[PDB]
Amino acid sequence: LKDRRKQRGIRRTAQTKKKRLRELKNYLKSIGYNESTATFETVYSLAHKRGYDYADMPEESRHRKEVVKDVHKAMIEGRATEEQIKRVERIFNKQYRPKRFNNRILTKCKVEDNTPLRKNVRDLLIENIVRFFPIEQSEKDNLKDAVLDKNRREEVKSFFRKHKTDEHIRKQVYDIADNKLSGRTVFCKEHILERGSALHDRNPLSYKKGIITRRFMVTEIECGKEDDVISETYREKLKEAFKRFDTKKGKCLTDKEAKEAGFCIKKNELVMSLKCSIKGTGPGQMIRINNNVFKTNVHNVGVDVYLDEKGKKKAYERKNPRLSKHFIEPPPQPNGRVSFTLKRRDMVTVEGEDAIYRIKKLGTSPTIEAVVGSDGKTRTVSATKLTKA
RNA sequence: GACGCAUAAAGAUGAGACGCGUUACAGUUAAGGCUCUGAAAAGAGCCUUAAUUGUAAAACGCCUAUACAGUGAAGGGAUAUACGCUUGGGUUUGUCCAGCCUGAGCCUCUAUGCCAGAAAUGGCGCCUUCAUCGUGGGUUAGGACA
DNA sequence: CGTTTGTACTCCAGCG
DNA sequence: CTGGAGTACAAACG
DNA sequence: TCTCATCTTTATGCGT
Repeated sequence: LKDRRKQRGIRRTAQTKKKRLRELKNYLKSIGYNESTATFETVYSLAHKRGYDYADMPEESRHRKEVVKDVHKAMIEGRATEEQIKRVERIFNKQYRPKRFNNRILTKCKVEDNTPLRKNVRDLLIENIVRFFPIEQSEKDNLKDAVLDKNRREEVKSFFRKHKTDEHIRKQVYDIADNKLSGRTVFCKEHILERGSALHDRNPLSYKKGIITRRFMVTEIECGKEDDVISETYREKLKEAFKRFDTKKGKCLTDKEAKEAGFCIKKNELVMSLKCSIKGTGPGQMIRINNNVFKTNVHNVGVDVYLDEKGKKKAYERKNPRLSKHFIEPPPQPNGRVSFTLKRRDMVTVEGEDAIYRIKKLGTSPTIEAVVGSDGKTRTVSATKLTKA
């Protein structure tokens, strides 16, 4: 669930960024900085990289103080007033989704009929310790009051030197009194002492004039796969770079090897990225959502076998209903009427054979395994010759 | 031994951000190629590759306008609010979940931030209503039986 | 003899 | 890892 | 990468 959490975080971060840009745009247009002005362009471009602020910046990505200093420069040269600068800076520092962590995960008492955080019941946790000391109850209460009061620590040290308590007990007392007690207690206050689901791939591909391609950095192009590089000059340069540093097969050059091979360096000090042809894909796996073209591995949901007016079987792949509007290529246009439908992992048999197979990968001629007696080998049979068991 | 407490390490789950990468469109720069013009140097157009700048997209969908957000005013602010309790709802489907979001009523449990102040306290964040201005918001890349 | 299914083989997938 | 993709060669239906 | 919160398991003590 870690990767789904990361995708969810990327999605929500982008949504928050759309929220921040809209509010800034509305406010700047409300002042008089319409989108043609230089102040709108500068302040709006700075909002795409508003910086971090989780750590403090020393005295006089980027930190948010650097970004806000640039925003201050942009608005002062744009003749803005201090209230408008303050409101724009308020938009830069605004929190759009509420960060809620104080009371989220709750623990229930183990007794047969919510438990507090440990940091809120330090008195009870100290009372759990000092209740077993041999001294009287008035001294127990005085010790409990002295431990929790941060000024009376010397009295506690005097008590422990007097009564010769164990070092681990003194340790426990000071960690209950002082430390940041993360978590909740086992008991309440009355009882302390008593495969996959992704429709498409994450990186969009470029699909122009029938050619599927994408950009990869020079340090991401494996040695045996150099021929996918579209640029002739950089393909031969990368071939000579692989020949120079004795990369046999598999993984690529490192950062230092790529820089020493003479490749250009980008402004963020990464290596240049090359346009490469994408293998292992086809035009039938291409979907377009907004501007982006993606590969989908869930493009087929089943196989439909049709009987025409001549009584002859023909197989057509049933495409995914969730993606049918987004396929670039036209859908199947079957003649006649449907006879039967073959889903993935259905058990089938082959015309003229007695063995029982099951569909591993599907299509017009789906790929079938033997259920019993398969050595891991498979074979493809036309779906017109199959029938469901 | 069991249980509780404290410490430490590792892992998991949820939340919120900062960046890199990818893609689409537009601009700029460099290198190369093709074509036209010219007495020639070279001028111009198109294409490719790389770098660079800006803007936009990153589930499909479903639900929500009886919603969501901004601004201003007024009132409340521990005798309070909700991340809590009780009971519903959206995602949600063929059925059931998780996770997240959320309505109404409520304060038994749980939680309650930032700043100035030794402190009482105050001011913001927060809650409600009204006015005004807009069109926005939640959840979806995870499971189980079908 | 000319299409048309059918093996053999190789390649594909976001991350600090 | 699944659930495909393309390509080369080939053996089989019409 | 960073921040915030909780949970589980494994030790090592202490207490009943």
